[PDB]
Amino acid sequence: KRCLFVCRHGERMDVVFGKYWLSQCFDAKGRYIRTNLNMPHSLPQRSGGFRDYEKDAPITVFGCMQARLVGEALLESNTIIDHVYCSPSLRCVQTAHNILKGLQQENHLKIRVEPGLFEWTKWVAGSTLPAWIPPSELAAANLSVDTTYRPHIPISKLVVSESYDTYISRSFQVTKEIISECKSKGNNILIVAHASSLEACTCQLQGLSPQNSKDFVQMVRKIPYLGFCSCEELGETGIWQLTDPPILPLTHGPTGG
Amino acid sequence: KRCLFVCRHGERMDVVFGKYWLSQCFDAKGRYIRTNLNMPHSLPQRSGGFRDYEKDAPITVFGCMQARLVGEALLESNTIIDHVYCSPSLRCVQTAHNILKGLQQENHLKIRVEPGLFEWTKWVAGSTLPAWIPPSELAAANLSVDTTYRPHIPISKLVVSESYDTYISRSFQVTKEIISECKSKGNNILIVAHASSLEACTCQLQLSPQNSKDFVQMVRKIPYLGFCSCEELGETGIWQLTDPPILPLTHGPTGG
Ligand SMILES: O=C(N[C@@H](Cc1cc(=O)[nH]c2ccccc12)C(=O)O)c1ccc(Cl)cc1
Repeated sequence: KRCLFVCRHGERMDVVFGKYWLSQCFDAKGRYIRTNLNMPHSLPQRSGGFRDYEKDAPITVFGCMQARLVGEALLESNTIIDHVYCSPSLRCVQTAHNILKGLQQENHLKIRVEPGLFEWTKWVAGSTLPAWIPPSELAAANLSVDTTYRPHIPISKLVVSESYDTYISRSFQVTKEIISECKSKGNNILIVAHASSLEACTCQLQGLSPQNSKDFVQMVRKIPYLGFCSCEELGETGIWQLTDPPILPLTHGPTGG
Repeated sequence: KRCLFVCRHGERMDVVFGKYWLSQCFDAKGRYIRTNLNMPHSLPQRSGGFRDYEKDAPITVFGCMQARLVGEALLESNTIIDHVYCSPSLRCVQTAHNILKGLQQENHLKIRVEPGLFEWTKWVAGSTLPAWIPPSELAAANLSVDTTYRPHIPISKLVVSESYDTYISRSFQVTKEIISECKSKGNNILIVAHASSLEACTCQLQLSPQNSKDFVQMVRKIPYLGFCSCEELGETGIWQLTDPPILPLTHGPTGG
C-alpha cells in the first residue's frame, strides 16, 4: 500500500476557555489551579514560565481523549504506523503522544518534531513566533519525542507573517522530504499538525495546483479536531491520491447550556 | 451537613447523530454497525428489538467520559456517595453506572431506578411512554442496578403528556421520599436524572416553583452532567443550594 495520514490536533484550551484562559487557571504567584474537569490535572513546566502558553496552548482533557480514541481505532483496524511527525505546537505534540498511547506504541515510536509542519505563520499574533518547547524538554515531560531527528525546516528558517504562497510552498517541500526519508524505513507515515496541514501537505502531492487563499481558508475551517485524511502512492508514479481513511470519523457535540 | 446531589445525564446518541440515528447504525436485518468512533463498540440487545432505542436513546462514548470524570472528581474531593438514585431512561442509568466507575464503586453500590425521577412527560412523542429496560434486564447488562429497590412512583402510575403542576409535585414528593428513607443509612445522596430534574427536585425543598415559561428557559441552559448541591439546614428540614463539592465540566464540539 504505502500511505501518508495527516490529522488535526485535539481540542484547544485557548478555544474552550477563550483567549484569556490563563486568567482562569493561574493565580497571582503563577500556581496552576484548574477550575474545570476539562482542564488537565497538571501542566508541564516551561523554560519561560506559564506565559509561554499564551501563544502555544495545550490540548484539553477531551482533546487527549479524542487523540487516544483515534490511536485505539488505528490499532483495532490493524493499521500499522511506522513513522510519526508533528508540528512544534504543544497541542500537536500532545495529540501525537496521546495517539501513540491509544496505539500502545509510546515506548517504540519516537515523534519527529518538524517546524516545517507548523501552520500558516500569518495566524501567529504580534511579530514573534511561539516559544515552542524544544524536543529535549518535550522528552523530559514523558512525551515520546525523538531528540535525534534533524528537521528539514528549522525554527530559525520560518518567516513571521509569511505569504499564503510561502506557507503552501514549504508545506509541499517538507512533505516530499518527509516521504523521501521514510521510503526505506517503513510503509505508513502519520503527520499530526493543524487544520491547514491536511490540505497544504496533500494538495500538490496529487500533481494538482493549490487552491487560491480564500477557497483554502474555507476548506481548512470545515476540518474538525482529530480530522483524519489519507493519501496512497499510485504505483511508483510519485503522485499520491486521497482515499477512504482506515478508521471511522469522530463527531461529538458541546457540553451545552 | 447531609447533601443531595442532582445531575443531568451524559451526551445523547440521538442529539449528535440526529432523529434518524437508528438509520445510521442499524442495517436491514437489525445488525448494529457503528459509523463513528463516538458510537459505542456495541449496544445491549433490547427486549422488544432495536426499534425500542428510537424513544430511549443511549449516551455516546464521550457521554460515558463526562460521567467517568464527574465520578473521578467526586472520589478526589473525598466525597463518599452513600445512596444513588436515577431515572429509568437508558441514558440516565448509563450515566449513573459510569459515575460509579468514576467513583471506583461499581461493585460496592447498586443504582436505585426510580420512574418518579423521569423528566416532564409533555416532552414524549406519540401517545405512549418509552419501553424502559427493567432493573432486572439492566443488571443483566452489567449496569450496577439494585433489583431489590421498591420504586416510590412506579411506571404504571405515570400519566402520558402530564401537566407542569403534576411534574413539579411528583418530583417534589419523590425527593422527600428519597430523603426520608436515607436519613439513617448514610449522609450524601446522588440523583442522576435530566435537565428538568435539577430545578423540579430542589425548587420547593428550599421557594415557590417558577412558571412553565420561566422553567423551560432555565432547563435548556443546563449542560450534560450539569451538577447542583443541596444541604439540610441543620435538622430544620429546609435545604439550600451550595457551591458543589466538584468543579464544572465544559468542552466544545468536534467542529467543522
Ligand atoms: O481557531 C484557531 N486557529 C485555527 C487556524 C486559524 C487561526 C487564525 O488566526 N485565523 C484563522 C482564520 C481562518 C481559518 C483558520 C484560522 C486552527 O486551530 O486550525 C484559534 C487561534 C487562536 C486562538 Cl486563541 C484560538 C483558536
